[PDB]
Amino acid sequence: QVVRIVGVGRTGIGKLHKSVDELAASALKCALVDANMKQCDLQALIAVPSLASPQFMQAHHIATVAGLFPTKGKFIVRTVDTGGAGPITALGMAVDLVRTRCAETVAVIAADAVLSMGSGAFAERSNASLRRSGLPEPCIPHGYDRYAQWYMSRYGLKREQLAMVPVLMSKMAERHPEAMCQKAYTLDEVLHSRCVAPVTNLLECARRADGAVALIVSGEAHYAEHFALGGSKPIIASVAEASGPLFPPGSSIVPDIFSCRHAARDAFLSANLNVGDIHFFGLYDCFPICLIQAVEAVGLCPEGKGGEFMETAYNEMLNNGGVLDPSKFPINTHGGLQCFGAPWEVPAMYNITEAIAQLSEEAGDRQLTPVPKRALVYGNGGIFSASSVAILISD
Amino acid sequence: SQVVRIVGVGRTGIGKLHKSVDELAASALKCALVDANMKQCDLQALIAVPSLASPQFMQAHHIATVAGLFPTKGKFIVRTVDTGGAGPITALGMAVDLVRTRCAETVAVIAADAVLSMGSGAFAERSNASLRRSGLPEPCIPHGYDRYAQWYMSRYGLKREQLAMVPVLMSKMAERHPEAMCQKAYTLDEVLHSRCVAPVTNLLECARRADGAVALIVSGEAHYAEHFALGGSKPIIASVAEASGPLFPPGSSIVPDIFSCRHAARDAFLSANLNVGDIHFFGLYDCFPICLIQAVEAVGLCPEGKGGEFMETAYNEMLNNGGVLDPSKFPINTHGGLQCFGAPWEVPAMYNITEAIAQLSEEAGDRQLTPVPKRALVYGNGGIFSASSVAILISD
Ligand SMILES: CC(=O)CC(=O)SCCNC(=O)CCNC(=O)[C@H](O)C(C)(C)COP(=O)(O)OP(=O)(O)OC[C@H]1O[C@@H](n2cnc3c(N)ncnc32)[C@H](O)[C@@H]1OP(=O)(O)O
Ligand SMILES: CC(=O)CC(=O)SCCNC(=O)CCNC(=O)[C@H](O)C(C)(C)COP(=O)(O)OP(=O)(O)OC[C@H]1O[C@@H](n2cnc3c(N)ncnc32)[C@H](O)[C@@H]1OP(=O)(O)O
Repeated sequence: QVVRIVGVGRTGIGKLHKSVDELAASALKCALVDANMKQCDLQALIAVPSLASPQFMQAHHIATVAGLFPTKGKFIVRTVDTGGAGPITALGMAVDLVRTRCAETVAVIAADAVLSMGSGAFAERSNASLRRSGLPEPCIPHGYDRYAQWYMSRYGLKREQLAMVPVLMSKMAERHPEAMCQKAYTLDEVLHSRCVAPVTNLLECARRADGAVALIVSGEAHYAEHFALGGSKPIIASVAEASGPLFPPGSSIVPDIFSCRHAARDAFLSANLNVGDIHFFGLYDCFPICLIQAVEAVGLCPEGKGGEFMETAYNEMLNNGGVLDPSKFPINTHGGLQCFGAPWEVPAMYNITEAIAQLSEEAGDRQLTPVPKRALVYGNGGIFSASSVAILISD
Repeated sequence: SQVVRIVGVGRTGIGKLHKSVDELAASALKCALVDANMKQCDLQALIAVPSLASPQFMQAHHIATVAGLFPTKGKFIVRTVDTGGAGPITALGMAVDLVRTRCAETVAVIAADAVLSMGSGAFAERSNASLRRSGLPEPCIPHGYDRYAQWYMSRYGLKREQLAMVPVLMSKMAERHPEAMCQKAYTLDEVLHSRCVAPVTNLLECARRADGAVALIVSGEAHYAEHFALGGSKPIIASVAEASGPLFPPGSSIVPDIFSCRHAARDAFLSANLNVGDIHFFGLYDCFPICLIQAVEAVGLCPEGKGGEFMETAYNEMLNNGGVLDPSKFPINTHGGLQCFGAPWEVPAMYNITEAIAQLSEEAGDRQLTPVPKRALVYGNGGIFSASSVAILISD
């Protein structure tokens, strides 16, 4: 059965001074208007946890405070935690609910407020997320830093190639007014920015933000009959997942730890497509090593060569009068976690929303020509611990 | 499309174990693998539920990492799901889905907690914080269920003593299970005389805090037969269904459509192509008496609003049978349930499953139903009637 994303809604991004409940409720209202639906048309809701306001049975808490109950007929609610892979994991769960006929329509919601919560509270709760890892604080950046160092030793990845990631992302961010990064970085600025971990500087770190996104998923026929273009409500062609350890081993690490390749392969197989058929990529980029690993995993370049992929794109940007042409780097045209923003487990949602914009020819000055017919989105959780990949097609 | 079975069960003891949640989870999983005649490397997925005693970001991943499941040779899918006490059965349905879509041929489902060892102060704090914005007085969860019980008394004429009969019946079952935390059956007077917790809920009517963990291994029948290989000891998961309701009750009393167990039960029966008369064992979530009263109505063991009378007739028959509760006349929670077996937060719907397996395989001992049940229904509930999960297990 053909399943589509039929509604998208979201809040702004940044320091919003709103509760997580308020942000979630706003995003969902927006998504329902976008889908030409009302609350009573929803048959399920899936959410992911919040760091700023952790709640027991988060999805149920959101649904209750947002006034979805009482309901006429069946309503299935669930919370899932696969870290930043969560929004795409949930998307796959939504497809499953529709295909098994447990729910004809499904809301998927992610919301957080990790900028408004304050630096002290964020540091405490984000570091506590990695107890027993043995990682120095801040733990998540140090975890990714250890994998980056392994890459440099194993594959010859260069320090400057890591720093090129936020440069490229910032060039994309410039063409998105909502992106938190306003002015593109130079390579020198990134390398001169405050050190956070041995090979990770401040400008290479995911940008704390508040924000929420809601998606509505429905069977194609069901939607056509009741609620009444292809690219603006894309088909979810496939979703696949894979996993790895929550944190790295004390002693350096093996290639089979990385799970994105497995997820990507299975998503391509399920969709009956190859990398050459995909013309937009929304790839999780919490740190440069994540994006470098991602481009390899999805088949944009050979294993161990992701750093060189960045350098060629950087060099071409420099030779093109400092302009990063989207057609030569069809990745994260919104700016990613680096430069658009990162509300904890939310931002894989922005890969989906940017893919939809590209597919529907509504991406503006970021728009790819010709219009992409197919897109791939990738969510990552933990420290390369969860991989979720989906392929979206217009028709 | 494809037949999926529970091929391995493992669990720890129950009570005050003074072990970490990680340690309990790892032990349960090792036990389940031995029970399935499998090794770690034969697992292709792991689903877990959160712990109150040791909350962890990406709980399932944390457990899998500390337990040494990585590095792995092939694909391995890990996820944590939260539907409260409905979680173990929710996860069971997700495991079936992973097998049928061919994402994973084998799936471990794990629940672990240590809410007795964590201490009363910490438990009260974290359990009450679980219901922020509810407006419920402390302890919040008991008061939430208490409000629904009071509504039942006003709406359907449920009597106070009929609530108190639930733990009496459960304690009679618990007596015949050596692992159950309750070892001496209660009298009705003892329950009614016990310390008040909420307006119509006393201490002996409350879910019994405990530590414990359970692990299940789920696999396609053919896959399992080829590589690792009775029907009742490794039962078919015939169907799983879910439904939901608000996390906490409205300020002003409440409507019948709030309750979701009936919907979940109906859909599970439809998926399995069975009726209530085909089921001869019921493992029904019973965190408080009102939960069990609602459950027996929802699954079709008695009419709506009459669950209290169902308890009273069983109680009266027990009294007229020399104080002996005959399992064949009350084929429900033969282990003692959350009331009298024990309740490690989101774990105890696992014990409905393990008791169903024991009954189906004729390994339930002095609790054993005769004739041997061929089919069982298990029910998990989360929040305050907020999540319903129902599964039907059959031997063949
Ligand atoms: C969840 C999953 O499963 C997977 C994942 O997403 S992994 C990624 C999760 N997210 C993170 O790890 C967050 C990374 N960031 C951090 O840990 C911290 O922000 C940090 C260690 C980098 C800095 O912490 P800090 O010392 O408290 O500085 P912080 O208060 O954050 O920011 C200070 C300033 O730098 C700026 N800044 C911070 N990060 C920036 C970035 N990436 N780019 C540009 N500017 C930045 C801010 O604008 C801020 O300005 P003001 O002082 O004027 O407000
Ligand atoms: C999570 C979901 O999604 C759905 C659900 O499961 S909802 C149910 C979740 N679980 C609960 O709500 C737990 C219910 N229990 C409680 O809230 C509390 O234990 C309580 C309010 C009943 C009592 O708290 P308290 O005043 O601190 O007493 P507590 O420390 O628990 O124990 C009191 C004593 O009586 C005994 N006792 C406690 N509960 C008992 C019970 N249900 N039956 C028999 N004996 C009990 C204990 O052995 C203890 O003995 P000592 O103090 O002499 O060692």
